[PDB]
Amino acid sequence: FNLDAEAPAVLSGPPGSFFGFSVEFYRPGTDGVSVLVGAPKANTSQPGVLQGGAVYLCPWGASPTQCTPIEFDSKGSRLLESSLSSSEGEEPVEYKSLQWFGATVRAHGSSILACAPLYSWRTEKEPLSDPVGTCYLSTDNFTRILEYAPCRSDFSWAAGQGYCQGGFSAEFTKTGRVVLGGPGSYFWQGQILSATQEQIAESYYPEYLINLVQGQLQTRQASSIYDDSYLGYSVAVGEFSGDDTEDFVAGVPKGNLTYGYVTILNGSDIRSLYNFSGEQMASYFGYAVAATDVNGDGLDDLLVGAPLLMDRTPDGRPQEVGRVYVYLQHPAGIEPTPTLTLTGHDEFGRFGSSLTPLGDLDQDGYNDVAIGAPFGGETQQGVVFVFPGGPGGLGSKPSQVLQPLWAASHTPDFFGSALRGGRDLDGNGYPDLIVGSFGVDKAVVYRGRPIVSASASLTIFPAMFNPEERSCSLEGNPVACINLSFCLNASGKHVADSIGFTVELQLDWQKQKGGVRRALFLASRQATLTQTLLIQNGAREDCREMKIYLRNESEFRDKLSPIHIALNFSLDPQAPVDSHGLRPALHYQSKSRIEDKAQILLDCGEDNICVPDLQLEVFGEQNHVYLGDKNALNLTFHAQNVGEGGAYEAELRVTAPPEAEYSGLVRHPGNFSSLSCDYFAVNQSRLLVCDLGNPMKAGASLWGGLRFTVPHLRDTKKTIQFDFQILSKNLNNSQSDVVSFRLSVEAQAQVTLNGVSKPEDLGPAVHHVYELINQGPSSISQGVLELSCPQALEGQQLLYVTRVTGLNCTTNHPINPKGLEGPQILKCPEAECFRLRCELGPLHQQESQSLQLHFRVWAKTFLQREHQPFSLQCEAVYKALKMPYRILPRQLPQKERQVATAVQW
Amino acid sequence: DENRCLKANAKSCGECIQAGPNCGWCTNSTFLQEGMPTSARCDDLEALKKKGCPPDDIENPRGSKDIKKNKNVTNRSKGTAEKLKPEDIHQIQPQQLVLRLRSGEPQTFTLKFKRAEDYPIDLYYLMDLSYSMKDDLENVKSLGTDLMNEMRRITSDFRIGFGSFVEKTVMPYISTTPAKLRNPCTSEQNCTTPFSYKNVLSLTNKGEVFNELVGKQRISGNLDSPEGGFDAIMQVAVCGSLIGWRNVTRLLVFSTDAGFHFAGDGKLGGIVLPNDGQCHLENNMYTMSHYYDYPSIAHLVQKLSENNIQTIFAVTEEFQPVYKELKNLIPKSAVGTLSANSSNVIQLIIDAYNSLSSEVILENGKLSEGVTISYKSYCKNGVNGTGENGRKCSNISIGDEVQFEISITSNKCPKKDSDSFKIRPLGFTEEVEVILQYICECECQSEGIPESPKCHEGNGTFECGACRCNEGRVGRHCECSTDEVNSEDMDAYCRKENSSEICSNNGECVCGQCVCRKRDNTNEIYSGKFCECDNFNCDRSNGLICGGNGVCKCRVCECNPNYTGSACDCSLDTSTCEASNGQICNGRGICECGVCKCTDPKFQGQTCEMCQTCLGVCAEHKECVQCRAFNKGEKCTQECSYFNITKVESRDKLVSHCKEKDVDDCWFYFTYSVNGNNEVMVHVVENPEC
Ligand SMILES: *[C@@H]1O[C@H](CO)[C@@H](O[C@@H]2O[C@H](CO)[C@@H](O[C@@H]3O[C@H](CO[C@H]4O[C@H](CO)[C@@H](O)[C@H](O)[C@@H]4O[C@@H]4O[C@H](CO)[C@@H](O)[C@H](O)[C@H]4NC(C)=O)[C@@H](O)[C@H](O[C@H]4O[C@H](CO)[C@@H](O)[C@H](O)[C@@H]4O)[C@@H]3O)[C@H](O)[C@H]2NC(C)=O)[C@H](O)[C@H]1NC(C)=O
Ligand SMILES: *[C@@H]1O[C@H](CO)[C@@H](O[C@@H]2O[C@H](CO)[C@@H](O[C@@H]3O[C@H](CO)[C@@H](O)[C@H](O)[C@@H]3O)[C@H](O)[C@H]2NC(C)=O)[C@H](O)[C@H]1NC(C)=O
Ligand SMILES: *[C@@H]1O[C@H](CO)[C@@H](O[C@@H]2O[C@H](CO)[C@@H](O[C@@H]3O[C@H](CO)[C@@H](O)[C@H](O)[C@@H]3O)[C@H](O)[C@H]2NC(C)=O)[C@H](O)[C@H]1NC(C)=O
Ligand SMILES: *[C@@H]1O[C@H](CO)[C@@H](O[C@@H]2O[C@H](CO)[C@@H](O[C@@H]3O[C@H](CO)[C@@H](O)[C@H](O)[C@@H]3O)[C@H](O)[C@H]2NC(C)=O)[C@H](O)[C@H]1NC(C)=O
Ligand SMILES: *[C@@H]1O[C@H](CO)[C@@H](O[C@@H]2O[C@H](CO)[C@@H](O[C@@H]3O[C@H](CO)[C@@H](O)[C@H](O)[C@@H]3O)[C@H](O)[C@H]2NC(C)=O)[C@H](O)[C@H]1NC(C)=O
Ligand SMILES: *[C@@H]1O[C@H](CO)[C@@H](O[C@@H]2O[C@H](CO)[C@@H](O)[C@H](O)[C@H]2NC(C)=O)[C@H](O)[C@H]1NC(C)=O
Ligand SMILES: *[C@@H]1O[C@H](CO)[C@@H](O[C@@H]2O[C@H](CO)[C@@H](O)[C@H](O)[C@H]2NC(C)=O)[C@H](O)[C@H]1NC(C)=O
Ligand SMILES: *[C@@H]1O[C@H](CO)[C@@H](O[C@@H]2O[C@H](CO)[C@@H](O)[C@H](O)[C@H]2NC(C)=O)[C@H](O)[C@H]1NC(C)=O
Ligand SMILES: *[C@@H]1O[C@H](CO)[C@@H](O[C@@H]2O[C@H](CO)[C@@H](O)[C@H](O)[C@H]2NC(C)=O)[C@H](O)[C@H]1NC(C)=O
Ligand SMILES: *[C@@H]1O[C@H](CO)[C@@H](O[C@@H]2O[C@H](CO)[C@@H](O)[C@H](O)[C@H]2NC(C)=O)[C@H](O)[C@H]1NC(C)=O
Ligand SMILES: *[C@@H]1O[C@H](CO)[C@@H](O[C@@H]2O[C@H](CO)[C@@H](O)[C@H](O)[C@H]2NC(C)=O)[C@H](O)[C@H]1NC(C)=O
Ligand SMILES: *[C@@H]1O[C@H](CO)[C@@H](O[C@@H]2O[C@H](CO)[C@@H](O)[C@H](O)[C@H]2NC(C)=O)[C@H](O)[C@H]1NC(C)=O
Ligand SMILES: *[C@@H]1O[C@H](CO)[C@@H](O)[C@H](O)[C@H]1NC(C)=O
Ligand SMILES: [Ca+2]
Ligand SMILES: [Ca+2]
Ligand SMILES: [Ca+2]
Ligand SMILES: [Ca+2]
Ligand SMILES: [Ca+2]
Ligand SMILES: [Ca+2]
Ligand SMILES: [Ca+2]
Ligand SMILES: [Mg+2]
Repeated sequence: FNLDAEAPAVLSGPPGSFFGFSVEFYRPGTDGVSVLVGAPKANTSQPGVLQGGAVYLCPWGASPTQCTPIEFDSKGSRLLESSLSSSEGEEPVEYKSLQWFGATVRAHGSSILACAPLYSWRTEKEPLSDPVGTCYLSTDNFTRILEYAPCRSDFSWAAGQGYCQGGFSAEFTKTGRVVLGGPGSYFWQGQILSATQEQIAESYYPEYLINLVQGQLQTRQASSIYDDSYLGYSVAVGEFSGDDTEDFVAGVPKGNLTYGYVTILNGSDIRSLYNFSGEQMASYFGYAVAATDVNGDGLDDLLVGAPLLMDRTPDGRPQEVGRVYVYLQHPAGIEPTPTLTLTGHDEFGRFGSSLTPLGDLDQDGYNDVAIGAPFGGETQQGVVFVFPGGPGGLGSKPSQVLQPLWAASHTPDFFGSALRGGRDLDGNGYPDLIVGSFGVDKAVVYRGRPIVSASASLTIFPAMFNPEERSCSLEGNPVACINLSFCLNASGKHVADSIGFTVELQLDWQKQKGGVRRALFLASRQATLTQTLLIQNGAREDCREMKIYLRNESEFRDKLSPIHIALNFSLDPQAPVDSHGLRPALHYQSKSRIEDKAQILLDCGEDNICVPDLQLEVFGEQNHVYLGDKNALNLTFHAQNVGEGGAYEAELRVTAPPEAEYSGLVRHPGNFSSLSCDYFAVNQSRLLVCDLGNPMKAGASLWGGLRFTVPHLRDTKKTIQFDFQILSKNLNNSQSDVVSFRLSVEAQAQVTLNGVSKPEDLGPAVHHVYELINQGPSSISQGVLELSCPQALEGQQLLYVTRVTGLNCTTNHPINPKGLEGPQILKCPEAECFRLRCELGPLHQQESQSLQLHFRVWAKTFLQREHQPFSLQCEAVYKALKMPYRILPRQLPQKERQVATAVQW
Repeated sequence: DENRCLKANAKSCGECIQAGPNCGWCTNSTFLQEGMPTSARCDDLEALKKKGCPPDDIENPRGSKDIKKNKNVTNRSKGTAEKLKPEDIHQIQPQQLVLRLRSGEPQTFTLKFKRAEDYPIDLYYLMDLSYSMKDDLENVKSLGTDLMNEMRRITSDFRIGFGSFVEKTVMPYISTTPAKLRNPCTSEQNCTTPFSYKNVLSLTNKGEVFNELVGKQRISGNLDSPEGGFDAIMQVAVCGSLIGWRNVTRLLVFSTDAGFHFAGDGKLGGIVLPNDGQCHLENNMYTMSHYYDYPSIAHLVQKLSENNIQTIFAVTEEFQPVYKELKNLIPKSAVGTLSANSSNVIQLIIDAYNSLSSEVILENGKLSEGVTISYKSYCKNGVNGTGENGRKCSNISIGDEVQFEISITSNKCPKKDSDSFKIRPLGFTEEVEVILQYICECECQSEGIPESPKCHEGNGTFECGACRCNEGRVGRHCECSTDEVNSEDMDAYCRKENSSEICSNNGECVCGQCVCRKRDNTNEIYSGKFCECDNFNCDRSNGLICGGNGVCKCRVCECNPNYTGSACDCSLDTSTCEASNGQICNGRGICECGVCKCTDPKFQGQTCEMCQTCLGVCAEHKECVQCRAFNKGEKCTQECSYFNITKVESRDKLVSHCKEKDVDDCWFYFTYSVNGNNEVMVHVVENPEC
């Protein structure tokens, strides 16, 4: 938007001369800056030459009323007399007619190259018509004129570079090296030729029209299949290698069997480093090419224009939408697939025909690029799109749209035919852009203007206002006024020391829509106040203090809604004329509007002072935390305000751990049974906010009971930290002292042990079953259980243990002898015991461990004592070696159990 | 009751229909409270029935489709009357149709298409006049007579026309040297001067006349390998009259042995002017070639499609591949194999014509924003096409009927006036125009008289029985006029209780009613007369307002058809409650909020699968012998669904078997078989023991 499209400079050229075909900047800055415009069909004074074409230079002047064409050729086409003496008369060796000189105009430093491809030379020995192509090199402020005919060679006809049209597309490198690419050599295969300024001048000989230079660099020869590839159709200079040598960007329009590809070739290597292939068939990829850094990494990026791309709309109708391509270079590699693309809605847009680097137009740290749409616009006048530079990628949406001021004519304007950018014509620090319009035979240059960023911040210290007492009293009526003051700062480059601005303040803006304005400025007795303020670029923000008084009448029924204060400013429209002639501009990103709200102090006090002193005391019941258990923690907190009222939206927020979760809150206050509590997920730590009350009440003490669930969290690795605080919207002493409660987390286990006997093939079955259940939520690994009865499972043994299962267990004596099947106290110590030590590793909450011992009664042994009551007794002790928790500061579960079985007869 | 219509807060009846078609506006609004606004009048048809009161006055217009005419295409081409004239016979059944568009309602019609058995063919032959194609010219002279005879069987009306296209005259394409100009080939050979576009003859009913003209034609040549055939083809289509184009299907035969230059290839030539697609031929000669640059492929497609000229390409195997890629771009065109001397040219044309005829595609006119079209087609041998395949059917023989349902959706009522558009397939003069008359009016609004004295002398629109206050008027009567010069005693209607804040301290109070204050986080204006209700004051089930899926109404969480409870996140899904056995929450318990609440004593676990205390299955489940059979006791088959196995003296002594006492005190042996995880197999011994 910086470019001054409203008043673009216009360059006048003769009609039918195709003025504005090619426009470039030569020797910009220093002593003087001039604009060169190509005139290919331009009528020349050369004798025997018709529509030769010329280059017109226009010295920068307040008004461009004078334009002089460059005298590239001051002599007629050479005719050789020796052949002429032998023949009848004289025949043109070469034809300067329809040379289209000026079709390309390139200028580096004081050197300007003007080449017309259509120009041909007839062979002296025999007559052959071919487009060899010519050029005119100017250096040292047009000190020495040099003619370079690279495509000119002994090779003649389709086989030779005789149709080459060298200079059709010409680009200069940063060292002034000349790069001429012609699309007609080798049966129209194409040929790119490059030579240094010094080498070309030394090689060139005035006496011999056709000369050869040792060390000349050109493109390599290709096969018949490679024919009609139109190589060099569009040439550009870009650097991807990073070496001193500069790579040459030259896209083929009819290459890859009419698909079109772009090849980057290093002049010294005379080879292609990388190639880009168009996706859309008959895409004409390479019609327009450009090399510049569009994302600020310092690496040149490659842009290619395909205006022939025919895209399909939602309706399905086919239009020539076209596509613009640009690829951001990476050090690791060069990605073929285009990261970004541009699509033109305009049916037959022909957009992307001309691309020109614009340097950094917005000085945003990213270089921009202009694209030309020859048949663009509703009137088909022609348009040029300026896209904004972005670090990730260039923005798809165009930054600004330029449309020609002149009324459309039946003859196509062909706007965007030639685009030149990235060079500052007036050295104002902002790159300019010149557009070529060969159809209207004119030349348009767009100047730019500096952008200045400002910031508006309105802050009211005495916002608290009460109508009971008025600090300021007028003679007519008394109305208290709140001191209002807004600070503004301004900074920028290429701007005047004093900049005119337009400040505007509105009181009760949301009440200005047919509503009674509550607050008005005391000095002018009006709600609004517009003002001018001269602000220095380096000066500190200046805050003008004003007094706004609220009305004291029963006219307005409602005063509950807070007054609205809006400050909105803009650059003054009548900006003072500057020497540069470029008006100041304001960046869109900068905000020139600050909005503030003022609320009247209601029941603050006799002196209208609102000062709350919130007190908070919190404790935790069921403080012990059992890791792995569904721990329930009820938060007990007594909140009270010993301070004055005005602490609006009081609310107690308890920041929870990741572990803790909120279920509900119960209080004791009669007015509300359950205090409202909403979740606050945005807070980094989960925070629950319960509103104590709407308006703060001095002496209002509220005891709050909050029940919090504890979903498992073993990653805490310390006592859970719960923070309790009281928050208020009051200006001073808003919050209560923060209360941090630490809840100790210590895993505890509880293993129960229960045993019973089934009694209480010879011998009745006897079943002893000992079961251990981990009732406690904390699962404990390495549980060891020691089971032992009073028999060794032998024959003289009264009992015969068969097996034990439900937990792995090893018995000292063979558990299975052979195969799977008053009162005398028979106890382990009395006879030979059969102790078996078991081990259980995998344990979980509510897991049941049950060991079934089935020792049968040996009939023969029993028969040993015919009439004796026997009481079989088996005991068992157990323990837990360790638990899988980070901290275990509790007692490890242990216990023992006995089992008895009586026998009667 | 949450819906777009209610959210839209429709000011008038017209907005209820525009907001949602299902929503209906009751003019009477008797159910609607005076305090409640016009939004409460609008309600879903199903929702209105929920009230139990139906309003005759409420209007619910439904879009309908009508047809202006229903002509019938000739069937079997039998009799003198059938195919009497080209204009007289119409392949398309419905010439045009009329439909009504309703927002939210799709509209589809049925189009019947049947191929006409008899249809004349016009054949314009464009032949490359290059030196390599010379041999082809001699054959093309005797070709016309052979062509006529073969095409007579195909169609009783065949016309042959000859076209000769070479290349645009320029310094680069053709040798500028005057000696070469006279003859592109060598001096010994005889070659006529190159002509980019020339017409040998127009379309005629006699092939013999064509033969004589072909003979007069002289061989020519161009320096470039690609020829400017594209320029010649474009001129033929645009002129039309010159080529004597007729309603009869036109085969755009294009024969060349080289490549084709396209778009802006003039650049080397120096011509920067694109083709204008206009007729400039004079005496069968086009001399604007050095004025206009070769036209783009897309531009050529626009012309050929507009004149519905079938394009057939007859090129050699070397350039065959290139022309195949182009084929996709240009429609209603075909590519065939061409002999070195055009010996099989006649065979190609015949085969190419059959392929083009079988494929039929439908194309509609440009449609305005808010208008879309859907295609549904019917094909033989059970083949259905959708999207791109839906639009065009294939393998259509003569006399074969194919139908294509078309769905058109119109929304937002962009244009009040009727929109008329024409849709036609390529190669078919007959077309179909669908005309649509959008209706955005309200029947009640028409009945409603402006400035009605009932609503305070017209201060509020009183159409039918519905009164909508105008700006500065709130209520049914709207006799307030907002703020006045003489201050009144606040607003009694605004607060139910004077002591309480006006409108419950929730907004601005005016015109004896309450407009709730705006809230950024929730819906700005709250529901209710005294605005006491709120949309963000409800409870949160788990860090999400109303279960995260519930809709807050008057500070009350309403759950969805799958939820129940204050939290509203409690799903109605009982899938979690289920166990491997297949009984919800195992044996006993109630499935509430996806977490079984065990009821049976000492039942623990998510599905209460752990009941160690619970009495043994054999003891507790003794009803399998007393409920299914020998019915006695309580209840029944809901719990004991286990299959009974008739096994006698089974050797399964301890799964563990059980023993009990029967009515006759007889021992009963039975068990429940479980091998892995949960299993169910009952083995009750039939043989009784007493
Ligand atoms: C990005 O795009 C670029 C442009 O498309 C790519 O450039 C192209 O890359 C391909 C693949 O590398 C090249 O194809 C090869 O070209 C070789 C060129 O050699 C001939 O031409 C050079 C230069 O004039 C000449 O010095 C050679 O001597 C040779 O010319 C021969 O001259 C004699 C003289 O009597 C004549 O008789 C011969 O007829 C003539 N050549 C022939 C054989 O006809 C070829 O040598 C390569 O041929 C390969 O296969 C041959 C047969 O088996 C074999 O003999 C060769 O040794 C070789 O293996 C091959 O055709 C394109 O030429 C090149 N086009 C250009 C430069 O515009 C670029 O490569 C790509 N990016 C990449 C991947 O780098
Ligand atoms: C000229 O352009 C055509 C496409 O119009 C190229 O044909 C393409 O050939 C490649 C195989 O070489 C196919 O896959 C491609 O492979 C490369 C890796 O070699 C991969 O990086 C690409 O993403 C791509 O998948 C490709 O399918 C095929 N064309 C199509 C249908 O996409 C052709 O290679 C180009 N010129 C030549 C012959 O180099
Ligand atoms: C507008 O609405 C009013 C009120 O509904 C209509 O006046 C009459 O009011 C009576 C009593 O409410 C209606 O009787 C109703 O019958 C239904 C039958 O299901 C019953 O459910 C209701 O409880 C009630 O008893 C009566 O229908 C209605 N008049 C008529 C002719 O139906 C009034 O007619 C409506 N029209 C206008 C423009 O006022
Ligand atoms: C998509 O293809 C299916 C077939 O796979 C179509 O279903 C077909 O529907 C038609 C009626 O619309 C049925 O045609 C009927 O055939 C009987 C004789 O079998 C004839 O007496 C009737 O007069 C009628 O023509 C057809 O049987 C049925 N095919 C099956 C088995 O599904 C479906 O219609 C296609 N999509 C469309 C156009 O909706
Ligand atoms: C629609 O509203 C306009 C006002 O915007 C009405 O015009 C005038 O409105 C005022 C205030 O309502 C009328 O004054 C009234 O007079 C009666 C006694 O007759 C008094 O009781 C009310 O308190 C009030 O002061 C005034 O008559 C009326 N007409 C004039 C002179 O402008 C208008 O009547 C309403 N109807 C339409 C659309 O015409
Ligand atoms: C660019 O062109 C040069 C030719 O000067 C390529 O050849 C390199 O030349 C340098 C000396 O100037 C050698 O040291 C290198 O070894 C040559 N290339 C290599 C890598 O073998 C050069 O390759 C081209 N740019 C590069 C290096 O990529
Ligand atoms: C106007 O804008 C700047 C932007 O931040 C305000 O902040 C100053 O930023 C500059 C940047 O160099 C610092 O050097 C200053 O120290 C910042 N302000 C202060 C406190 O000095 C700046 O305050 C604004 N205008 C003023 C008050 O100078
Ligand atoms: C701040 O006040 C200025 C006062 O000029 C407002 O600028 C005017 O805005 C209106 C409405 O957009 C335009 O019609 C006028 O043309 C503007 N001023 C003129 C006459 O140049 C500005 O709109 C206010 N702030 C905002 C919201 O932009
Ligand atoms: C090329 O064309 C010329 C005519 O322009 C031919 O000359 C004719 O030759 C025939 C006999 O073959 C005579 O009957 C005609 O009278 C001649 N016409 C003229 C105008 O002289 C010439 O023979 C041709 N040469 C070829 C075939 O190479
Ligand atoms: C082909 O059928 C049409 C049906 O209308 C005939 O009428 C022509 O229709 C086109 C439609 O754009 C008009 O542009 C022509 O002016 C109409 N011609 C006349 C004189 O009716 C058309 O004539 C038929 N083909 C012919 C004979 O050209
Ligand atoms: C067209 O080309 C075909 C190529 O086959 C010619 O057919 C050959 O004709 C010669 C006689 O001229 C025979 O000896 C060959 O046997 C024929 N083909 C084969 C493969 O047998 C045909 O004659 C040519 N027609 C003309 C006159 O142009
Ligand atoms: C295109 O339709 C034709 C029929 O008009 C198909 O050809 C026959 O189709 C019938 C019915 O499916 C088969 O019983 C015949 O065997 C087919 N061949 C004959 C002898 O005509 C043709 O197959 C269809 N398209 C293709 C080839 O898939
Ligand atoms: C604010 O204004 C009051 C008068 O209303 C004045 O007494 C006081 O000094 C001012 N304070 C400032 C300007 O800081
Ligand atoms: Ca390099
Ligand atoms: Ca870059
Ligand atoms: Ca930028
Ligand atoms: Ca500048
Ligand atoms: Ca106070
Ligand atoms: Ca041939
Ligand atoms: Ca050619
Ligand atoms: Mg040819």
